Amino acid sequence: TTPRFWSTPLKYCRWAARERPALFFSVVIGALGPVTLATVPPLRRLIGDVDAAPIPLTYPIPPGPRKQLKGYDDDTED
Amino acid sequence: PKDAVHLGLKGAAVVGGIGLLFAAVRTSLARKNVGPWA
Amino acid sequence: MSYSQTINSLVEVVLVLVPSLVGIAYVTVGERKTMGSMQRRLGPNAVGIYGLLQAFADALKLLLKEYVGPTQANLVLFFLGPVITLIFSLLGYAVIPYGPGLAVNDLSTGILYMLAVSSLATYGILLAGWSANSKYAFLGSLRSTAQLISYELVLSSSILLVIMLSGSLSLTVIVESQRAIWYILPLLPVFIIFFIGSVAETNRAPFDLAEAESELVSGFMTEHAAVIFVFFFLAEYGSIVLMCILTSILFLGGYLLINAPTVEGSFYGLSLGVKTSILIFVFIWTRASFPRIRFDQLMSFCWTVLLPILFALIVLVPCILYSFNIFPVNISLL
Amino acid sequence: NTPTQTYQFPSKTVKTDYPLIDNDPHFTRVIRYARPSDYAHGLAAAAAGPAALWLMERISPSQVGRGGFAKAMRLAGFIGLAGGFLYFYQRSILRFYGMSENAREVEMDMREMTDRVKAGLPLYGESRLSPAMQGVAARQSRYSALFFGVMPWFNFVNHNQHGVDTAKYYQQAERELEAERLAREQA
Amino acid sequence: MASGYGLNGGPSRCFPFWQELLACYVTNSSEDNPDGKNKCIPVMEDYYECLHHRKEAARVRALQAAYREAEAKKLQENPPTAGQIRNLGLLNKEEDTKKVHCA
Amino acid sequence: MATRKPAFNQHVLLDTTPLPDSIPKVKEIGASSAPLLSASFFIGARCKDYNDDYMQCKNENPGRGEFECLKEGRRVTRCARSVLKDINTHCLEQFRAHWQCLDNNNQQLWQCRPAEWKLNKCVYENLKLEKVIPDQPKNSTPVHLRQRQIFAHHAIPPWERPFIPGQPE
Amino acid sequence: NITLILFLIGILGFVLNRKNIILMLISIEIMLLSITFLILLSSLNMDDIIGQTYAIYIIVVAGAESAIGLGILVAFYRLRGSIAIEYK
Amino acid sequence: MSAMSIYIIFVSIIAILFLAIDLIFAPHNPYKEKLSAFECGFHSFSQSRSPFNISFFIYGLVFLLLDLEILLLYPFAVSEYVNSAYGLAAALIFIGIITIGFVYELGHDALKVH
Amino acid sequence: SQISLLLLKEIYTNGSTHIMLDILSVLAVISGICVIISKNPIVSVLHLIGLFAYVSFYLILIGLNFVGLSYLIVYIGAVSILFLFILMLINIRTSELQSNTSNSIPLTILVGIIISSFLFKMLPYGVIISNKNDLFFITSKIWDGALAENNHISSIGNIMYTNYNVWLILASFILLLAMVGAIVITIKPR
Repeated sequence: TTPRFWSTPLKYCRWAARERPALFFSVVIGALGPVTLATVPPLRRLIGDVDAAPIPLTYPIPPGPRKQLKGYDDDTED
Repeated sequence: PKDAVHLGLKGAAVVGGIGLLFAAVRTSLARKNVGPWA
Repeated sequence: MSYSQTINSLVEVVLVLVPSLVGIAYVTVGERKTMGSMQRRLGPNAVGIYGLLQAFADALKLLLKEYVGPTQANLVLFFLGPVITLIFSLLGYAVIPYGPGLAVNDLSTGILYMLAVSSLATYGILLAGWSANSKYAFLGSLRSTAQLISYELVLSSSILLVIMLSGSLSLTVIVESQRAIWYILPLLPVFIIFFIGSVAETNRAPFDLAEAESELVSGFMTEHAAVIFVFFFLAEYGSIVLMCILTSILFLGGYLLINAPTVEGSFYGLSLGVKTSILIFVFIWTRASFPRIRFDQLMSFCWTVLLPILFALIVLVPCILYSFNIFPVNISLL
Repeated sequence: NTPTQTYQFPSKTVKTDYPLIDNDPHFTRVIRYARPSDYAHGLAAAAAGPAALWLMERISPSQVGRGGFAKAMRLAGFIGLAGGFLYFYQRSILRFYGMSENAREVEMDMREMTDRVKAGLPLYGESRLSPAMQGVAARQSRYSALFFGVMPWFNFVNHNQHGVDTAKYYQQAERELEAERLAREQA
Repeated sequence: MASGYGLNGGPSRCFPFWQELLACYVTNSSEDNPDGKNKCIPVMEDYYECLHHRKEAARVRALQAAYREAEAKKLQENPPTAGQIRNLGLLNKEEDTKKVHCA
Repeated sequence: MATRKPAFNQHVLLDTTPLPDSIPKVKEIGASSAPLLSASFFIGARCKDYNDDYMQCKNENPGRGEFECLKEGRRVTRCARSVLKDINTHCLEQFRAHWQCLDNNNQQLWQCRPAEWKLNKCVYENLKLEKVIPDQPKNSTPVHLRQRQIFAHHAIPPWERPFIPGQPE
Repeated sequence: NITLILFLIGILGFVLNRKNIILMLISIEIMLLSITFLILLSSLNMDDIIGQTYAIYIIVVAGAESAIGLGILVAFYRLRGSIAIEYK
Repeated sequence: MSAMSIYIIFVSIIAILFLAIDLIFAPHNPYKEKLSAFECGFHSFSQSRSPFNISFFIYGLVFLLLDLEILLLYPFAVSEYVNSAYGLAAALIFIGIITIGFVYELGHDALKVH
Repeated sequence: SQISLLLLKEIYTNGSTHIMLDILSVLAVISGICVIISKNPIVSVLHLIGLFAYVSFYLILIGLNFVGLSYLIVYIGAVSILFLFILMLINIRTSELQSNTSNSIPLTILVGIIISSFLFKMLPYGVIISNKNDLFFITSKIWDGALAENNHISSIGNIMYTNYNVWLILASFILLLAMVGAIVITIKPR
């Protein structure tokens, strides 16, 4: 009565949807994530959606040598 | 020149201390209750 | 600060506990009056005007009613279980935000805190039922254990999907996050599943198996009487209200709106209470609409229908979040 | 221009018989630098599994019911295919590691990179990941094909931590740019 | 300690002490000179000191008993009240701040 | 003392010993948390080089930069007292309105944007100091220059405009 | 100090147990509690998030061990009919 | 004193105040048949302290492991901004291995009491 | 003259009292003993959940809120199931009748002293602290390390799925073997 998946994969998918919906649609929902992961980011960049830059979670220490500043020295107090 | 008598007690205490351990273990494996002071 | 710290915490606890205990009294009255209206009845309308003193006639009657200590019962456990259930059911109201940070404890791990106090209160039901040494109390206590195996993963897995959007575990931050949108819109299946699991969490119909009266006589609380019985009802209805507050916190924007601070605080409290009262209605509506499920049928439903769907969402939801660059910052902000 | 520094991270030196190209080569490079023997050996290795289970069936029948052998071939087919690809991947990456003869890979690497350096493109690409997450990824996958039999792992991050000094690439590109300018003068 | 990942999402307190010890070992020890790793003895003691605080607890202990016995012997004239310590550094409590400093 | 957050603290220890005459003296910053957050973008608009120089000094003396960068620290304090005085000689009503608003709003910038816009314009026309946040997305309008705040408990009046320097009203 | 006291309770509750095999599986739980609790207090004193991670992985294997133990007890009880350790 | 500690104090004293009132102001007349076990009117064999068959013990064994698994996902939900793609992948591998064990529970019909 | 070192009481923002840790310590030890000496198996599993509770409250009070709440969450369900198995595999009435001899006391004293004395120096100064001039821990504040303080659960999440992902894969395979094995040995035949 129940279809065999390898005998006929398209028939099995119809039976699983109708007769075992909670289990069948769990696999569809769970599989939709990897499909989202593989397809949305390319389309997002195609349409110009740009992933934002990370927010700083540590003081951003600049690179290169120090800038040899002259200002706000001790003699400027008073 | 070593104190044989002073050493002898230490050797008895160490080896005999192990004896209390196997004595206490043999006491705990006794099927009939006989009391802690056995 | 301005005045004493102990006096502040004293008044802050009273402003939560006492009004919540008044609320527990009237959810019982409202249930009886609302089930009656759907049954073409009235409900309590004689003990007090419109029956507004009926919860206190019930409460005062039992604290003046004789208690029985069964001879076959484990007496110290017969009293300890209801006390555990009552104390830990009431402990959940200490993290409820009635406004941004307006809680007795604005904990950063408030959601996990609630999962820990709800699980303890369930263990009191198990202990009290087994301690009677009566057979219906014994059969009911086993049902409570089966029910927790059924609904604890359901709730915790459902909650984890809310945390994947809020990024906090703090109850105030999850409400603050819903200023964007209420979580019942993007998480519509999770709201249904969480609500279903909350009815099962509460031992409420159609999942009233531990205390079923058509199958058991009173289930776990059959041998229990007087104030020990008062504890199990206070635990049940405070647990109902608390689960309706939490469902409103997690999916309905909590306190968000649909002398100067008092107007703002009142409106926050009204908004949360209005949304909580709607969900309290849906509990009573669900009790008057459905039959009881079998306990094996509930275990099968939670384990082969609800849990497979939830784990699929646990995979799916962060995959959508990363795809759209929508992972929430996990720093303190809102 | 010259990055003024070509070894920025501390790497592990392994005693091997051939030049090290990349201690963590990207997935695409392993497939692109694969020799056609690697597809011959990995296809033979994938076929070995189900063919072993077929031969065991012919000489010593399992006496299984009507649909069992077909089920078992589907598992033997996948496991062979899974181990065949892991074998195909290991053959190409050992050459990147200097643990197999790599003259051809050494010369295509020294051209592809000096092509990226004369073009100003980053040697190993741009990551969407943070520079610390790039490091955790380099640390997780470097020399990870040597554990393929137990736990597998592939590099899918465009990090810049590959265990080699990048000075050779910049040296060749500038000399190639030096030769290009002189040739362009006679025009 | 030695991991580099502390309780607040920042790095561990004894991570600089550990990175210095490993740096010392790799930059001094070798098979040619086995005894180059004796340079690491003070560096390895600092890492344990950062971790368990036995040497600093011994220093404060000796200093605290020495300090207290001098306080009892010291001449006492007037002790500042708790409220006076609270007043130090405030907007309009110049009198109390001066009393705290014996000035 | 340790950077660990205390769990059983019941006492505070104070030292009345002053820093020795050798180390030059810097008068400390007197602003509170609300005024300092309201003027933080102005700090960095003027004091960035010194703020960045003191941090690169400490990174150049690992484990010892507390003692060995005392002059760079004295310089950052002076740079920061300069903007505070400047924000006080001018734009003092606007400055007060902003940080007094911030204290009643959990110190959340998005909850006081109209007072920020008014102050930012007054700081710009008397100090040439602009609020700049690095790496904000170019696809969308900067969040601090947005008319509608989604997390603001009170909606921003339609008649309150964000301050963008240069373009007139 | 409490970590040592708890470890000794679990070690004797496992060795000097004359009640049932479920209590022996509880004593293993107590020992893992004490070992985990020592790692947690040390982590706090050394500012190490790894020892909290280590403690978390002890909890997950501690529950996995208690599932295999309870599963093996059910197998044993099904045939023996008593899980009571017995001394003549 | 903190509100949390005071809250625990009150809920305990409410549990005492109700309990004390009943223990003082209610009648107490315990006698033989009042103190007996309910069994709907007829005394029966006392069997509640003898080994009883739980037909859903395989569900308790699985609940313990899955409780451990969803606990190992809560750190991820509060650390997504830092974890990003690289951390999401490992969290997906972790969920994927756990789901296969659940598929074993469903296929073998362990959770299907009859 | 000049004191210069001033002790003061913290009016607000002060922490808990460390008296409460010694209370939880005795109760945890008290409840730990009652788990093994109790005649009734249910009474000893109740002392077991209590024992996990004082340890969790000990962890919460020293700022280990996640692992403290997570310990409690995991074990309340674990003790409930362990309760569930005592009612299926143990005759409660015959176990209460079952007793215990006093012949184990000599071994208890010997084993207790030897292990505890030997296992004491195996523990570091940080733990043996607070075992008439005592020491006081001093803490101050930092601004660079406080820019975006994470909660402990977030700090573990920062590394649990990247830096230490191998521990997660191995842990997930212990759980898988437990899920498959516990069912295989107890499943009803079909």
